[PDB]
Amino acid sequence: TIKDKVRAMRELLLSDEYAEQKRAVNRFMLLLSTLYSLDAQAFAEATESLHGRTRVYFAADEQTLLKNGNQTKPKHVPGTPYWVITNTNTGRKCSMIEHIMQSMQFPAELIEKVCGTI
DNA sequence: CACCGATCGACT
DNA sequence: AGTCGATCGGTG
Repeated sequence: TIKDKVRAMRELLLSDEYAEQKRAVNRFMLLLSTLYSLDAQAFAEATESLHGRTRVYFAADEQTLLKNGNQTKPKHVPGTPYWVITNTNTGRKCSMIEHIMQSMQFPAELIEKVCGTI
């Protein structure tokens, strides 16, 4: 099932829906949603350790996010009990995906390929 | 210094 | 109007 999680992400990068995403934030959201469905638990853990200095990065409610940082442009993550801040440059959306994908035990080359498409 | 925040400009 | 997200000022 790690071989399967890898296959899935690889398929996603090839999928039409992924291609359909117009901007980085759009790909970012679809990356998160896909990651979850693969392993809700691991995504839960990987997420606890993911936060900023003064901003929470992930929470189960728009409220918590809007409450710790100034403007974070929170956005619910489709098919998920989570919310994530969106007011971040591309390099930081990559850091986030990297953190999460390392925690979920994905190979490095895949992570590198994923981030390169954000 | 390397990392983070969030303003405010670019593009629609 | 609204969204995105690079740039640059903060900070530890």
